[PDB]
Amino acid sequence: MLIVPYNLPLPGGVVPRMLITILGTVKPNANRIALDFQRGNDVAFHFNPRFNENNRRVIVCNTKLDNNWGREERQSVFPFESGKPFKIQVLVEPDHFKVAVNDAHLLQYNHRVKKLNEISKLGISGDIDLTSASYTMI
Repeated sequence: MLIVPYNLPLPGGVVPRMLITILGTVKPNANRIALDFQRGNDVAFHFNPRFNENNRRVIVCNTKLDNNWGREERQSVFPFESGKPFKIQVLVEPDHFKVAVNDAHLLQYNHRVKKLNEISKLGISGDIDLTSASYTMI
């Protein structure tokens, strides 16, 4: 269905009540997935499942400003599985991005980049077969 890396334009940026839905399948022996919500060259929200970081599975979230990564945010819960279909839902809330995988809440990421309506691209990359990527307002 879609070629990765995939660019989803976010016209006029993001805003509370915007829900982004990504459907795909993790490839066999995947190493990484990444969602990059971009404000120009900056990455407002990087969401990065790592399947083998020192033989552990962890999701790393961060922000990139002026080509410099900030302080990462990690939590322990890893709902992805190599070879299996997934759904990622990213709901923009007034103070954070809220992420659910396979209909279960995963994490929140507080807004570091304040100019939400300039976060105008979502890049989708890594070791997936990407089926679809879209948004709606709830």
